[PDB]
Amino acid sequence: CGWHLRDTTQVPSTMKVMILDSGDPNGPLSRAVRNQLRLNGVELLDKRKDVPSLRLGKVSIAKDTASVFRNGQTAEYQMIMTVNATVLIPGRDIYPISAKVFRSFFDNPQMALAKDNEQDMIVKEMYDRAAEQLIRKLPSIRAADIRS
Amino acid sequence: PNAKYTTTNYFEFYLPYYWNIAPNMDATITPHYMHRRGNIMWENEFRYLSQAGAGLMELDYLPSDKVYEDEHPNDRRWLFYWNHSGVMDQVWRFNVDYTKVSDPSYFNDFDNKYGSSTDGYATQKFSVGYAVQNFNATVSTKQFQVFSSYSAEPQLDVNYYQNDVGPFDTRIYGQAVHFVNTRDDMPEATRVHLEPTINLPLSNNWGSINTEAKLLATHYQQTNLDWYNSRNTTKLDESVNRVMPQFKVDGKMVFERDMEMLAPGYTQTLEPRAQYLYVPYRDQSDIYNYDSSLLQSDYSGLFRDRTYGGLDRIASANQVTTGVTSRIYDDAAVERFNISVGQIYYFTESRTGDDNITWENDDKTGSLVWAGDTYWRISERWGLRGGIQYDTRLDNVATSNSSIEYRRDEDRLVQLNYRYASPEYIQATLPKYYSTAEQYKNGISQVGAVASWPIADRWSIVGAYYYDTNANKQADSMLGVQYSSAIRVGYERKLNGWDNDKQHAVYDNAIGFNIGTQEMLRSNILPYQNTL
Repeated sequence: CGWHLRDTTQVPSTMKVMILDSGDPNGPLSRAVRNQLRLNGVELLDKRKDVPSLRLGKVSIAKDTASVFRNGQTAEYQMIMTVNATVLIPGRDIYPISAKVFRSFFDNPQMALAKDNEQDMIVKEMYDRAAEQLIRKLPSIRAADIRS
Repeated sequence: PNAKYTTTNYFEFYLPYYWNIAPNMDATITPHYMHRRGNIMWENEFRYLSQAGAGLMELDYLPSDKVYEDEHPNDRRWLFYWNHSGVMDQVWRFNVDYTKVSDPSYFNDFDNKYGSSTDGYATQKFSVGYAVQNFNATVSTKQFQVFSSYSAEPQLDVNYYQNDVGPFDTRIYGQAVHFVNTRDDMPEATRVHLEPTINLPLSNNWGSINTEAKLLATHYQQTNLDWYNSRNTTKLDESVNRVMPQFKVDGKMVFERDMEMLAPGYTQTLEPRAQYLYVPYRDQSDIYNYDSSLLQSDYSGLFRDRTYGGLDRIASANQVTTGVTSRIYDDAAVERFNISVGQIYYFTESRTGDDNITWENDDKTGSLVWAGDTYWRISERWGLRGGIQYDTRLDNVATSNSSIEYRRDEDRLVQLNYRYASPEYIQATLPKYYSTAEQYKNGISQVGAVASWPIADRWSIVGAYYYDTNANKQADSMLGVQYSSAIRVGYERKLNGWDNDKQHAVYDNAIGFNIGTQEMLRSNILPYQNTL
């Protein structure tokens, strides 16, 4: 076998205190990222000048027709969310990172309002998966900064 | 200028004039000439930057359409579109996502940037949000122009959050919505919802366990019931109060292993997750469904507290959803691969009183939803994705998709993709004539191929081809060439309707000329999505 319980925190110990910076601090991504950082036990500081700052950047969302029925009308949409972010470590380099999330749903022209509720609920979940994906890039930034 | 030929509309040409009158806003006016029609369509695009945000308007207008006047005898064509998004100061989340057309057929007829022949409706939205770190409130209108319709007019959503109330974190979600229908004889409602929530997040280095409770409380006032209640055996009530506790437990662990046997200093991770959910049964057959569609269960969707996407159906629950993920990271701690597999076990039927869905099997208890994902970032140029959903109530794979991609550059790429949805899944989850009509009933089994490559220093060639494996016929195909300095030439064949007595598809064929790989890969139905 050879499995052991993970003996160190999911966030690197040089980043268990951190600054969070955004052009939209109140919006859905910044709320999901702040929740995922705080859930891991990161002490988050206001915008300690020696603390690293995670700056959230450009976000884009698109829905595209992923699939069609035999009359050329949409079957599935696919939604794709792209999040750019960058970690500034003071007196060191700037480490750019990103997340990319893919979700699908079927359309329905009957119950269009219900599929709009399903779309809003899926975009809400995509900000949580984009936040999870960004936190998993923090261990690689520690490794890259030691190797710098 | 710009020019076109199509099977739908014969020769076309465009004479765009660009108008600049301010540093923050400008307009394009383009008389779109056509040969099958007798008249110029006038297209009017407007762009602005404002303190309230950035936005786009389009107004397209034909004074008279000779083809429509012959094909719809004894009866103008136009599109208006508006899109806006912004956050003024840092608190006012203003948005618009609105389009309106004269008639259902406008997107079968006219190629445009802001709708598709692929669309079943035109969406019509406005919202104002106020948001701050602890609180948000949103007022919105949700209307839909169906082409083959309930609206929310208005809807109010409100959230408040308060962390650290002892060991617990707390929130409340509240909503008020008025539902109106395009028909004079359909039910109306005003719905008020309240959802106070408390959770206890516990965690350490190797795991976590989150315990959460909600009260789900909803009030309906329903009107215009006479046409519905005179036709149906189970009656709607004029006032309904629905009150339900929800209880959830969401436990997780993380294990790791030395991956030296695969490559030098590689790292493997294993992540078992096991969530319990409870919600008691409340009969909702006296509540009309204005907004709750049945949800699609991907692997991350195995962990929801909702079976339906709205508030008019809330299924009972007494279930364990059990998953496992494993990951591989390289020596630099970059993630190279992951695979996730999970399932939902039900100790009691997931009933909602209005149990309207058709299944291949009569059992409702035990392990019966399964899903899995995989991703492999094979190198910095290659990557592979896959997903599967299975449902024992369908006795089949409910849905699946896959893709593999190569990119060297924004101009140099190849993608293969596949999408599948079973006949039994279409029967279970879509309007009950989809189970019978030949264009819908056969599921999905679609193969797609996409490519781009510079054929010489200044010349880029693009193409795509999508095939239905059940029809044994193309869904879409596209070809494009450009010469840079610049000129661009494109071709497309797409499905563009159906012929009802003959039971075969209609294809639009088109050729275009303009005076760029990513712009070309976006240009078809079924447009290119980067899957790395």
